[PDB]
Amino acid sequence: PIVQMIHQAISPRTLNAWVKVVEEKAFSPEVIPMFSALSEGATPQDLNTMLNAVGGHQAAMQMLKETINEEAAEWDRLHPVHAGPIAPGQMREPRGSDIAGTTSTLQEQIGWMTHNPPAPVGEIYKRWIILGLNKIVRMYSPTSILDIRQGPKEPFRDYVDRFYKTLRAEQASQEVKNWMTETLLVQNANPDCKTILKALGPGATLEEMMTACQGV
Amino acid sequence: PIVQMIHQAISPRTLNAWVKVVEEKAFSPEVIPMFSALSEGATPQDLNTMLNAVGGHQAAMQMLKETINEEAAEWDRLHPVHAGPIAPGQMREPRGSDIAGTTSTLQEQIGWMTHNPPAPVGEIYKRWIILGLNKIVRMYSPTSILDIRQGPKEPFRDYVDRFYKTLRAEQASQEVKNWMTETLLVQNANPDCKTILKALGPGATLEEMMTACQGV
Amino acid sequence: PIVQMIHQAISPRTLNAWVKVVEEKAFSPEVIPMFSALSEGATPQDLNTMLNAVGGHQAAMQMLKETINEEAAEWDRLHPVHAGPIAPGQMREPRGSDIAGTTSTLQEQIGWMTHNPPAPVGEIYKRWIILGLNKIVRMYSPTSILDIRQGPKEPFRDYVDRFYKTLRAEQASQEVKNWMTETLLVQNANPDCKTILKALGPGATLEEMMTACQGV
Amino acid sequence: PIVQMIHQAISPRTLNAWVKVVEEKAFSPEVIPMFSALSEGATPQDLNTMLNAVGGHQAAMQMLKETINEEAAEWDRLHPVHAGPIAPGQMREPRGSDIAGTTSTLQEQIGWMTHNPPAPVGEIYKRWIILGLNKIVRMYSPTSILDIRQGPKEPFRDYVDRFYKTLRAEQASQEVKNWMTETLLVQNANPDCKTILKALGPGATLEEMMTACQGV
Amino acid sequence: PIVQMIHQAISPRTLNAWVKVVEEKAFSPEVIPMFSALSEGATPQDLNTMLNAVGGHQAAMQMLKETINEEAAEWDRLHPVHAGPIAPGQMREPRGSDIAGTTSTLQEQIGWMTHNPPAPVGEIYKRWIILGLNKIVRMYSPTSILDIRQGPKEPFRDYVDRFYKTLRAEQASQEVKNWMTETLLVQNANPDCKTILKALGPGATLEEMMTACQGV
Amino acid sequence: PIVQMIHQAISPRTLNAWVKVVEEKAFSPEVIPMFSALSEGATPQDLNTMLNAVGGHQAAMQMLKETINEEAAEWDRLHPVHAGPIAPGQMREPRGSDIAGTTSTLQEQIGWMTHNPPAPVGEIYKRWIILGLNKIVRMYSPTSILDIRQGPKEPFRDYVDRFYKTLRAEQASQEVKNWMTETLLVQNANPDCKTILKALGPGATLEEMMTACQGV
Ligand SMILES: [Cl-]
Ligand SMILES: [Cl-]
Ligand SMILES: [Cl-]
Ligand SMILES: [Cl-]
Ligand SMILES: [Cl-]
Ligand SMILES: [Cl-]
Ligand SMILES: [Cl-]
Ligand SMILES: [Cl-]
Ligand SMILES: [Cl-]
Ligand SMILES: [Cl-]
Ligand SMILES: [Cl-]
Ligand SMILES: [Cl-]
Ligand SMILES: [Cl-]
Ligand SMILES: [Cl-]
Ligand SMILES: [Cl-]
Ligand SMILES: [Cl-]
Ligand SMILES: [Cl-]
Ligand SMILES: [Cl-]
Ligand SMILES: [Cl-]
Ligand SMILES: [Cl-]
Ligand SMILES: [Cl-]
Ligand SMILES: [Cl-]
Ligand SMILES: [Cl-]
Ligand SMILES: [Cl-]
Ligand SMILES: [Cl-]
Ligand SMILES: [Cl-]
Ligand SMILES: [Cl-]
Ligand SMILES: [Cl-]
Ligand SMILES: [Cl-]
Ligand SMILES: [Cl-]
Ligand SMILES: [Cl-]
Ligand SMILES: [Cl-]
Ligand SMILES: [Cl-]
Ligand SMILES: [Cl-]
Ligand SMILES: [Cl-]
Ligand SMILES: [Cl-]
Ligand SMILES: [Cl-]
Ligand SMILES: [Cl-]
Ligand SMILES: [Cl-]
Ligand SMILES: [Cl-]
Ligand SMILES: [Cl-]
Ligand SMILES: [Cl-]
Ligand SMILES: [Cl-]
Ligand SMILES: [Cl-]
Ligand SMILES: [Cl-]
Ligand SMILES: [Cl-]
Ligand SMILES: [Cl-]
Ligand SMILES: [Cl-]
Ligand SMILES: [Cl-]
Ligand SMILES: [Cl-]
Ligand SMILES: [Cl-]
Ligand SMILES: [Cl-]
Ligand SMILES: [Cl-]
Ligand SMILES: [Cl-]
Repeated sequence: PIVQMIHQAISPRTLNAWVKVVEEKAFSPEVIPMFSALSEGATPQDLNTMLNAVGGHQAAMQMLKETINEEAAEWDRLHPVHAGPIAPGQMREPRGSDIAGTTSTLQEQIGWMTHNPPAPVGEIYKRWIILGLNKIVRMYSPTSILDIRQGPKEPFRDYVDRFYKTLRAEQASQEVKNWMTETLLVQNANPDCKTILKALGPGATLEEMMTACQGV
Repeated sequence: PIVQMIHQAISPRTLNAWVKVVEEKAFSPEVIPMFSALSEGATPQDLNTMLNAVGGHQAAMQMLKETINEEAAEWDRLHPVHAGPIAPGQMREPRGSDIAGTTSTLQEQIGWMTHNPPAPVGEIYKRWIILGLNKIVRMYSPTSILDIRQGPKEPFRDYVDRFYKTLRAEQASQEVKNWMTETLLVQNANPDCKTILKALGPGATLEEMMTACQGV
Repeated sequence: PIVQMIHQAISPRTLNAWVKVVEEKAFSPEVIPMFSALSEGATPQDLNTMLNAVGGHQAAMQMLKETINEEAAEWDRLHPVHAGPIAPGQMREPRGSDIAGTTSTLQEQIGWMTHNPPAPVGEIYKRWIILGLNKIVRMYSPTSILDIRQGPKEPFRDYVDRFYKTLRAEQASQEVKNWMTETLLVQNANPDCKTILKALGPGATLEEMMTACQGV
Repeated sequence: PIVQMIHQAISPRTLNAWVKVVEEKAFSPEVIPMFSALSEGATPQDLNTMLNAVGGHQAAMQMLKETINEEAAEWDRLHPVHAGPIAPGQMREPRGSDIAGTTSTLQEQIGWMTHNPPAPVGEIYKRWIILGLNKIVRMYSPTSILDIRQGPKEPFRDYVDRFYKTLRAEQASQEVKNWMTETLLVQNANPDCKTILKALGPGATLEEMMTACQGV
Repeated sequence: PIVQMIHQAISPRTLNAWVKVVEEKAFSPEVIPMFSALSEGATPQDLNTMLNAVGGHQAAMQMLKETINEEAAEWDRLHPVHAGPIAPGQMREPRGSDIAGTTSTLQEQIGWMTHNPPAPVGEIYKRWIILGLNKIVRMYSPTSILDIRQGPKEPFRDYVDRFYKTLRAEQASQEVKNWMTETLLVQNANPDCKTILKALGPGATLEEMMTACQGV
Repeated sequence: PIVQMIHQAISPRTLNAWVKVVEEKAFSPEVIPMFSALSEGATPQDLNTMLNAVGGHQAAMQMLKETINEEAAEWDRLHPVHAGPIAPGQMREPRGSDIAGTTSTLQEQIGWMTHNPPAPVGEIYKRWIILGLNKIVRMYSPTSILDIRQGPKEPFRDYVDRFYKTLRAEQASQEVKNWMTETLLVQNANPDCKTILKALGPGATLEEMMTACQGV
């Protein structure tokens, strides 16, 4: 990575940690925060190191390439390159492939990120990676939010854990997710809790809802 | 985090430690000191990293969002924003959402925390998180302090461990907790210890109480 | 902690280490050196972090509060506060509760410890903690030094291990402990070793005593 | 290694990590990113340390020597040495064997890498190592890309994992690999998925292909 | 410890390492190098931390106190204290108990060790500890060097391992140990190897001796 | 060690790593690179720490002393000491025993290694250690290179692993090892592979040889 702003290599355990996360948790939503955490201040080189260190899941890793390539092609389109000699003390304008690390050196990656003002190719690439990871998570989710329904003997707290887990891996803006909580959570609770929660009122908190069906 | 005052990312093992605590201990009271310890000097980014790294317990994690959102809305209310261009060498006035990390950059978070005088959004956000964690702990507590009663064969020391554990997860100011120790501890001890402890006197220490029922 | 003299947070593994010690070894005497080691240069915040990180043993942890509170009340008594505005470049006079961390900030704790001359609230609080830990160790000791007696087939070396372990958790000044070694160790050895050791002389070393009953 | 640019030895755990990778994963493709990661900024000494630390697999490790020796001989050919005394504040022109570490000191390796402009023998040697590792990976691959065929009951996602894993260890330029995905992936899917995917169109994404055979 | 020369506390893992060594290996000779390694640059405080962290083996740990106390009393005898006020920028003359850490502060320990010229109380105390550890090792050794005799079917290499292990824990100057190797090693080898080794000559190396009885 | 050039003690885990290598791998050839890696920049003190930390294998460790002593005696012979007072800002001429650490201080070891120009006693001692380790490895090797012969059903790749492992622990200059590969490898392959490899030609690569007997 680069940290306050001097360069270092990705640490054995930063890397090892990332691999064990992909081994154990596969593509659960918490993989992405974990990724962003382990990749804080990372160069494209460091970012590629993390992705390529994953053996197995090559279907998903290949989808991640396709996504990265789309974002790179879009970048090139939005940022058309200008020809000419690059002056002294200046950098070339980074292409999509320079950002993804495939056609830039570590030195150029350091040159862009440390520049005044910075050309933050680490953060621009990390965006595209996470963008593509969100697709993989959403795709590899087993369940649909419509099918989470409280069982007759199920403690309310467990149903809420199922619901909000399944909700975490859905393709929905916050407004669409707001509506699912607004509509489905109370609707698809079992007849006992369902009637209890309907009596609380339309603007009731989760804490209030969850404590309402505590003895239930 | 930020430490004496230069910025660094959350360490693999700081993060890993937090996750294992939420895995193993779920929401036992000692989770919160552990949290404050692992989050010493953390930015909102770092704070969000810790919370989002938790997969599972999404009922609780969702309650934590609701709490955070209430505190943010309250902040906005108490701190109404003033319009205008922000001058050179100055920051914008942070909103509730900038503090919670959702609408501020890492750079702005560093800008506020390092400023002269500082705008300590890390500590302001960490307050709200812990505030909301205390609710979760209190809610997820299995037992009520009224139901801790010494068994006829139970060594006094074990009863005190049950009592003060259950007391740790109660919604009570220190004065209310003072009263529970004052009243219930000796009251709900078994007839043998109960009479022993009544003979010691109303201002007797725990050490004195516990040693009084040692051979008992 | 603070170390040569700049501030840092308690490390994940410093903390984790402390917890595992309280998990595994409970309140064996070596807990206190371990504590002092893990708390070298700690602020009251750091000290509280360590104590509150312990879940379980709340009987003991509550005794530790009572002790801390007595020492704090005594401090307040010995150091009565003087009213007035605190001048520029100066600190307020720390109370008992500021030392214990409950009514002081991390900044004020750093302000006192780094001052010229220093107001070492970390070391003053660490004293009270260890003071109270010694009570817990002495209390939770299973055996009394009077009851350690060498068995007829017991190798002398094992009896000495029992003796000096039990001696380690006794409430005795060095002079009282000197006397126990002087009197009891040789007295309560078995008839064979007992007569052997009596023949060595009153000023004989442990090495000499232990090697005297080696073939015995 | 050398890092921003001062020298350090390879860390116990950097090394240990490399060994465990060669123990566990043998010569799976992800060994090479892992290698490049663990060898970021490494001197030839550090590079040799990593290779020689491997016991077992001496067939492969011997192939790696042969490859290294070919690249070194080629270097010598392309860079013929010029005789004369080396002036003050100057280095000798590195041979193939100086780059591979066998006939250069650690000091000379530091002298070349830190020079203005640098003579990056670490990166030149790391190239040859990876070059030779790619041969070993390609050689030790069990399966050929032509033989990956979806089974009648096989979920499409698993077939894609087999395909792109086997593709990762093939001797093929990106254009040749492009063609295999273009041709074989859809061709060698089972009759159900095969007809589904043919109906999508020739320019369909993996995501689209994989979701097309999700219920299939 | 103190390291190039600024003070730090003993690390969690430095300490943990020491404890695990005393747990696993008890008092095997390699404990002392391990000790010296883990105590490089340690203050008396740090040294005491290591010794007191050991629970169990209190017979041995008590012998270590007696030894330390003898060395301290001897120091006081050789270095009689001179009365008077200590001048500005000067230290008091350290007593035996100041060196052992019992009557000196951490600050005074830092004051002596960093002084110009230094008063190396860490190294003076570490001497006495190791002095006393050597007694414990020698005492707790199960076997005597006279009783190591090669068995009729025993490979020579195993007998040499027994011999030189037992030799490592003997009270003997290098000259006395030289003589044991000179005399006993070849004498107490079995009749086959014994006659072989006698034929080699009186000045034969271990390598020569060990390879002489390789097929034997 | 000493690193860019300031002194530090050997780390707990550097040491622990070395011990575990000698525990697990005994004296396999990869022990020596591992050693050189773990001893990069080590003082004689640090070097002795590593060797003495090994309990068990005292036959081998004693051979290592004999070797070290021969190299030290040779050094003394080649470097005869010159009498006189050592001037200000100058060091004494190091003897064999000063290099091996037995008659020099840590300070003098730092004085020699940091001097202008340096007297690299760490590297001079590390040479002798490795010199002696190579003898131990060669001695403790179970098999002779003449006895590695491919079995009738043995995959060629496994035979090459046996061959080049056994070759790694032989006393042979590169020219002698070149000849063994030149002669024995193809000679002692089984009749099928033997005839295949003879048809390839005298200058055929290992890769070519190994792929030639892949289907075989
Ligand atoms: Cl690391
Ligand atoms: Cl790894
Ligand atoms: Cl994986
Ligand atoms: Cl998944
Ligand atoms: Cl790759
Ligand atoms: Cl795969
Ligand atoms: Cl450029
Ligand atoms: Cl941008
Ligand atoms: Cl579900
Ligand atoms: Cl870390
Ligand atoms: Cl983690
Ligand atoms: Cl969890
Ligand atoms: Cl819980
Ligand atoms: Cl998230
Ligand atoms: Cl959940
Ligand atoms: Cl701003
Ligand atoms: Cl505030
Ligand atoms: Cl209970
Ligand atoms: Cl840590
Ligand atoms: Cl922890
Ligand atoms: Cl506990
Ligand atoms: Cl206990
Ligand atoms: Cl707390
Ligand atoms: Cl408890
Ligand atoms: Cl103040
Ligand atoms: Cl005081
Ligand atoms: Cl006992
Ligand atoms: Cl390390
Ligand atoms: Cl290792
Ligand atoms: Cl291996
Ligand atoms: Cl393989
Ligand atoms: Cl090697
Ligand atoms: Cl092998
Ligand atoms: Cl040169
Ligand atoms: Cl080049
Ligand atoms: Cl396959
Ligand atoms: Cl540590
Ligand atoms: Cl520990
Ligand atoms: Cl122990
Ligand atoms: Cl022992
Ligand atoms: Cl102690
Ligand atoms: Cl004991
Ligand atoms: Cl003084
Ligand atoms: Cl001295
Ligand atoms: Cl034996
Ligand atoms: Cl370490
Ligand atoms: Cl160790
Ligand atoms: Cl061993
Ligand atoms: Cl071996
Ligand atoms: Cl030793
Ligand atoms: Cl041995
Ligand atoms: Cl000198
Ligand atoms: Cl030399
Ligand atoms: Cl073999």
